Amino acid sequence: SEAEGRLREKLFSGYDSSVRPAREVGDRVRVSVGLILAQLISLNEKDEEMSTKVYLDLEWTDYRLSWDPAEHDGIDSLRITAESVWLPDVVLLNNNDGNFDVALDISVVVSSDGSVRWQPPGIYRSSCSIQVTYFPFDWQNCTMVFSSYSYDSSEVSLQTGLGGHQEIHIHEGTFIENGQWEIIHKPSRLIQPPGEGQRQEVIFYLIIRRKPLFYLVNV
Amino acid sequence: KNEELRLYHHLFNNYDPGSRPVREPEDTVTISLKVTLTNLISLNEKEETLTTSVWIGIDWQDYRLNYSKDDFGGIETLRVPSELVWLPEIVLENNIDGQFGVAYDANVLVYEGGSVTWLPPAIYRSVCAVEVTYFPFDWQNCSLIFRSQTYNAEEVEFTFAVDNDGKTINKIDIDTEAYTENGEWAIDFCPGVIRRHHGGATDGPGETDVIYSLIIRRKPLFYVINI
Amino acid sequence: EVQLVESGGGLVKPGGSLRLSCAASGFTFSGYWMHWVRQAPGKGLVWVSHINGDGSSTTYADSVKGRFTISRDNAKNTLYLQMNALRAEDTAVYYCTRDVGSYGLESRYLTYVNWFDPWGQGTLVTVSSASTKGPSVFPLAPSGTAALGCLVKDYFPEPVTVSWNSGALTSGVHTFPAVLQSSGLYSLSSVVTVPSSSLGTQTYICNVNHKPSNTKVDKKVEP
Amino acid sequence: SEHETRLVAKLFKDYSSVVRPVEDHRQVVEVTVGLQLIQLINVDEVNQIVTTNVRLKQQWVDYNLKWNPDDYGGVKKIHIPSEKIWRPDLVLYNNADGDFAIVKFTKVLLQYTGHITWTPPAIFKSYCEIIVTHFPFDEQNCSMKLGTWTYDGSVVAINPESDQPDLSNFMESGEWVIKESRGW
Amino acid sequence: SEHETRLVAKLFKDYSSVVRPVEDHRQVVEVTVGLQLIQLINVDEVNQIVTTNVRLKQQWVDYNLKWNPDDYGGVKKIHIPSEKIWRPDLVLYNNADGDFAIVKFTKVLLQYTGHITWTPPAIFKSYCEIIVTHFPFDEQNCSMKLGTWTYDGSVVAINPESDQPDLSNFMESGEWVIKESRGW
Amino acid sequence: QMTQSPSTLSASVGDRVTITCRASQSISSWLAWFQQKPGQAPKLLIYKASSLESGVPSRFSGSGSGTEFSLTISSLQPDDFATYYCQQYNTYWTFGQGTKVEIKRTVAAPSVFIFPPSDEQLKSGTASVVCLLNNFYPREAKVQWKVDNALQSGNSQESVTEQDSKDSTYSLSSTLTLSKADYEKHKVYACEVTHQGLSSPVTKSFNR
Amino acid sequence: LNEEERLIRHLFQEKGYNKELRPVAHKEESVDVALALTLSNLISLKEVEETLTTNVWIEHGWTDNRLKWNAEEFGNISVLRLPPDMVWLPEIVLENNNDGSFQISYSCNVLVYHYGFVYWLPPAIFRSSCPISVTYFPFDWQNCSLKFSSLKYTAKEITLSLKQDAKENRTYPVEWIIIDPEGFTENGEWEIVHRPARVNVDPRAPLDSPSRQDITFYLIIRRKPLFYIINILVPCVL
Ligand SMILES: *[C@@H]1O[C@H](CO)[C@@H](O[C@@H]2O[C@H](CO)[C@@H](O[C@@H]3O[C@H](CO[C@H]4O[C@H](CO)[C@@H](O)[C@H](O)[C@@H]4O)[C@@H](O)[C@H](O[C@H]4O[C@H](CO)[C@@H](O)[C@H](O)[C@@H]4O)[C@@H]3O)[C@H](O)[C@H]2NC(C)=O)[C@H](O)[C@H]1NC(C)=O
Ligand SMILES: CC(C)CCC[C@@H](C)[C@H]1CC[C@H]2[C@@H]3CC=C4C[C@@H](O)CC[C@]4(C)[C@H]3CC[C@]12C
Ligand SMILES: *[C@@H]1O[C@H](CO)[C@@H](O)[C@H](O)[C@H]1NC(C)=O
Ligand SMILES: *[C@@H]1O[C@H](CO)[C@@H](O)[C@H](O)[C@H]1NC(C)=O
Repeated sequence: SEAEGRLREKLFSGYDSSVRPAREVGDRVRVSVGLILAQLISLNEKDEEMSTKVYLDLEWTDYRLSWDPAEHDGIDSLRITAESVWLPDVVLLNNNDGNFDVALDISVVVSSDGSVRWQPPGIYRSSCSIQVTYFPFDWQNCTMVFSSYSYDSSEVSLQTGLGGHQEIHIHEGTFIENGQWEIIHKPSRLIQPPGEGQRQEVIFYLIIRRKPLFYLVNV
Repeated sequence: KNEELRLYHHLFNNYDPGSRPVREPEDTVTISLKVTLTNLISLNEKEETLTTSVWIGIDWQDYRLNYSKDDFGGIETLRVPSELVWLPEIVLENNIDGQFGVAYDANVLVYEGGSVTWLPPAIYRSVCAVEVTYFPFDWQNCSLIFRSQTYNAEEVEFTFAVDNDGKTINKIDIDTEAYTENGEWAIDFCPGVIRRHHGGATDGPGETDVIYSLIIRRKPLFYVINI
Repeated sequence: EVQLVESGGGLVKPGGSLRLSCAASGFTFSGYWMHWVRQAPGKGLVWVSHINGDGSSTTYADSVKGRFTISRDNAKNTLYLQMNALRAEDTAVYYCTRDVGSYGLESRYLTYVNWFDPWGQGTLVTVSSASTKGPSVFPLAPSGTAALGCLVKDYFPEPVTVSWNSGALTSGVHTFPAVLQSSGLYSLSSVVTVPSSSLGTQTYICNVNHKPSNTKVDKKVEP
Repeated sequence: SEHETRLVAKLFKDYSSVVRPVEDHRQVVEVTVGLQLIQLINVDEVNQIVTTNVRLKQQWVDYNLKWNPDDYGGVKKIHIPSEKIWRPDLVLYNNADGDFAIVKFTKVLLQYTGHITWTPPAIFKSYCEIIVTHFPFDEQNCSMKLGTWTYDGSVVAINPESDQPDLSNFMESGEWVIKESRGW
Repeated sequence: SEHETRLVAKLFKDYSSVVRPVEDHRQVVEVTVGLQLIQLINVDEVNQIVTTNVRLKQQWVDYNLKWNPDDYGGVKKIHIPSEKIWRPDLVLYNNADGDFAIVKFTKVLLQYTGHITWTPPAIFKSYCEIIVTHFPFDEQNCSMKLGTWTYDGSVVAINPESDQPDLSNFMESGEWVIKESRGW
Repeated sequence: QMTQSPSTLSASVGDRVTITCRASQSISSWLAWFQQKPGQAPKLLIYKASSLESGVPSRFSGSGSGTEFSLTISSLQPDDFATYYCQQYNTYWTFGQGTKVEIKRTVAAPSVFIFPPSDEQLKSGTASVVCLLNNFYPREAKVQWKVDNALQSGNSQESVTEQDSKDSTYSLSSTLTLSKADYEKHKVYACEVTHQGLSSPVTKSFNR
Repeated sequence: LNEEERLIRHLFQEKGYNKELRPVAHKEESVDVALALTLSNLISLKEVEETLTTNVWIEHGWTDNRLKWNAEEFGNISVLRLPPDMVWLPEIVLENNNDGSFQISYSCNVLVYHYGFVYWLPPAIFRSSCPISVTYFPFDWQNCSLKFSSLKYTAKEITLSLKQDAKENRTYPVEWIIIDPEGFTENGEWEIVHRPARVNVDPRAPLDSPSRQDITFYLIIRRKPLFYIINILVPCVL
């Protein structure tokens, strides 16, 4: 992979992964956010927290990571360790255990046009206020609020991932169905700031109905 | 120009934190030790573990880190990260959870004259064998054993810190105003002793440690009322 | 295959300046320290300068400490040496070489060694205040086995090629290395030893060629 | 990014995070501290611990982290890693069994004037005297004592941002109602 | 202490921790292994896991880490970070669910003769077939199998320090009595 | 500082050669041995004082540490006749003065010839006088100019030819440069050769 | 150990080894990674949490042509032990973990042979998702799986395959979890009935997706119901 080595050397000469990509001052980096639900691990009512296993789906453009494939042996894309490139500091704001970040940084896929697609795994414990009134014949509305921790809307703009399906993606064959919870709805919404320090959010909602057979038999 | 930066360059441009601060190898580094307990979190009887919050006060001399305030604009103290200076590597030997070191690597304070002070806080989970015979009307004798993880008694030795009147603080210090007694355990006594052993010719190099003995009394009101 | 090719030499007047270049191929140029090493004519190797892989750290010999500047361009895979305040003692063949032992030193498992493994063919730098002049060809005639030849004196710069009848003869050439005179110019003598029985029969001529002066002398030696 | 790349390279070329960020050592680093309570996670009465989710907004000025925006394409504010710079070592003095100091090192917002705002998150587990006399009709009063562990008031001064903690982003609790809150 | 600084700078200038520490590669590294049992923390009969606190004393000569004390002010021994040198990769082969190898990289005591003593602590969670036939009057026989994970006997040789484990610093157990102990 | 020895070494195919190098301070193992044939670039033979390069023949070997090091050739070959350099690194890189390996042969007596300045050169106001030693071995001592039996010094220049490819002998030229006035003021000019192959010092002279 | 110091310097410094790059002559080529799994012990199966805890040794085998040498040029050295962070690794992870521990526990040394073969046997404690069928409890059997894939690399970069063993000079695949008959201690509540190994390729997914290929090691485990029988069923039924 000598050609790949030269291409990486070219791309990362003078590159600072701590600096947000903005060719001009005032340019906003558009970050498309989506979510894949690998497993709804649990919903602990005592701790009032939803445990999930997910894959994020973050898409953004970094102009510094563009190249001509004809000049580099027709290499149209690269897989690069995520710590080497600039990442948007997109975190789960409503985590319950203090863990904001992803479970494994893995690798970004960078296209020759500067497009960067990052799909890190994440085990997340999010806060969910339990509506106890109809337990165990209840349904819950548990949200995952994703947003940049530091950058404001004037620096990083968020949008729901699509390409338009505004929903959590669940792969039909490989989804680990929960034994106690049925997913009724699973939308995703972009929340604008009220009316800088202002920050958008992408909220993935899970409306989930409990399946009460255990309590019918045992209580 | 800041004089703190000049002092830092003066002290640390040519400095080895891996070497003890001794002019000769056979010289010993004296460490003044104090241990302040802030909260006794719990004594888990099933696992026989004592969880406490403390902070250790460690004072010593480092001739390489000597300076006078007159040559540096009147600076009497310099805060630097603990990783940059030599440390005696004090650990709690009788821990149960595998955690030997301190909870937070606070800055060391370097005073003029070569005096180094380090005041790290720590959460310690220590072994306390529970004498069950009179449970719940029982009292326990939980040890806190501190020693250098690296150096023998000839290389590093311990002394107790002294108060403002010069009296030796051979005990666990507790701030009376800030102290909230544990809901179940009252601390009746807490003497400290510096022990030296393996000083014989056959044993070889001498070893030392500091043992504090928390004599703690259970308040059995819950067991009285409920059981 | 690892290859280093040097260029940018030639004749420069003292007090002037020059820029030597070394193009590298067959390896990651940025991952190795690079060195310039000079060899004066008829002398040993002398280390000139050293540069890190990125170029933050540079080192020079004491004789070139303030006058030389080593640099690099990893994009072009080209090492460079700017030379200023040149003197006659800087006349030498300059070599660019790769320090193999400096690769991967950021890892804690590899320590430095001095391993100047690949060397370029080198490039010649001549610091001299003289100017191009052509040779003078004089006879060297007899006063055992008889010796004769042609003396080629007062020429500059090298090289000078000596031929006899377009190479019809195979053995009997002797030509000595040129010697730097105190004036600044070069002299040598090309000779042939044979028994003396061949005096009277054959006509013989010595051809000297000095390309820089565009000099082609065909000197006939006779009694 | 090229302008910001050059700026970030210039700022940290000869920067020191060991010494206090003052022009002269006799000056005091003025730190504004403001606690935001996001969530009241738990009140452990047996062990006398209160677990809370907090944001610890810390504002100060770094003398050496200044630039002219005109020299860098008009960049007026940037985000940089917090580990690179000097920070105040705020510690929760009455920490029970959690972290004494900030461990989540989020980015600092740096202005061209040298003003730093750093808003790290934390899980505060604080030892709080629990009075159980009126349980479950009991009122509790748990404190969170914060201070610079190694810097005294003569070198580093801390001031509250406001008289009260910021409860604007506080999640409703299903077990407790905060009657009153105040910082002193 | 300048002599020790100079010595430590000298020793690790042409040192490699990957390379085994003897003069010829056809030679075998001789490692002496001893186990000190500080505490029997717990026996889990359900998952069949014995958790113990141990000190894993390892002794071996490093060929390249030698010096003359007279050349260095009489320094006859020093303390070195264990991460900086080659080590044997002892692994608990019958680890149940704990750490496989040493994770607490304490310092090594290095003599001028090249002899290294390294005594890291560890919490060994080992898998032990529990015979519950005579429970609670049951006798158990629980083992700790230790070996170099990636080095075979032709490159690294391990030998026991003693016929029996070191029980001199063993804490009394409130649940078990160690009748017999032995290393093979 | 570096000191190599011997500066010169004569041997033949199959003989063992040992070139020694000495450092004024302990350089541990930071030493490399290079080979350089005439007209070519240096080639590294050994690095770290004992590590052979990948493509080097196994006859070459390296030993030594601290200050004393050495390069050993077990069996000489025709391609091993070269100039062998040593290099060290403590905080900068220093090469040692090289040592040359030559083919050893029988002693051959020199052939001495003196040529007087051409009449064309004398027309220009200068004079070049040459004394030529041909086909001699080994490379011992030099020639001494005599001007009416008066020793000269500091005005003659010397030229040497590399070992021949067939007979393996050396050739030497001593060139004396004078002004025409100095040339004409004196009559007898001679070169005297002192070399181990000659029974007595051989003085060859001419009168103007 | 002069000779392998020479060899390590030759491989990593002379040839400029770069562990970020895959061992391929061209980018379009794929690296064959052969995987086997040895079950040291089945720690537990928690029914309430639906979690299988296992201790597994993962044998990785691949080829790195940059790490070839001629043995008789280097003192007849036939094998090297190297830290795993010097060489390129085919980062395999447990995809179906349920605790966030995707990676192996102990990163042991790689074994590199002179003919270019890299062997690596990291051990790991894994906690994986195992949905529980309670229908026949306590006479139930469970079907747990350990799914191994690469998130850093796809089928376009690495090709996952099963380890190949030999017998009578005949090569066959290892399509099962390896268990030492003597060294293996059976779990106190679970008996392994079947233990297959499979390479699963999804034809629908694109070749540049991490979800295209994986190797799954399955454990069909039957509960030993003696404890539940004696302590629950006979008292309850009587
Ligand atoms: C809370 O727990 C602590 C720590 O366990 C207790 O403090 C220890 O108490 C023991 C006694 O139970 C002390 O051990 C005793 O030390 C005496 C002094 O030892 C020195 O002098 C002797 C020579 O006389 C030397 O050999 C020795 O090395 C020391 O230099 C010994 O004289 C005692 O020996 C007698 O008792 C033992 C045990 O019964 C017998 O085996 C002997 O034959 C002899 O009869 C004994 O060794 C120990 O030093 C204390 N350590 C401290 C204070 O750090 C607290 O007492 C306990 N508190 C309670 C229960 O309230
Ligand atoms: C009235 C008596 C029989 C007691 C009640 C027995 C009840 C609880 C029954 C229900 C299922 C039964 C078990 C089912 C299968 C087997 C077959 C063989 O493996 C031995 C007995 C064993 C394990 C049975 C033991 C008795 C059993 C546990
Ligand atoms: C430290 O240096 C000061 C100033 O140079 C000097 O006065 C003093 O003697 C030194 N230390 C001690 C302990 O005396
Ligand atoms: C290695 O083995 C071969 C075969 O016996 C032998 O020729 C060689 O000398 C041995 N030693 C080496 C290559 O160092």
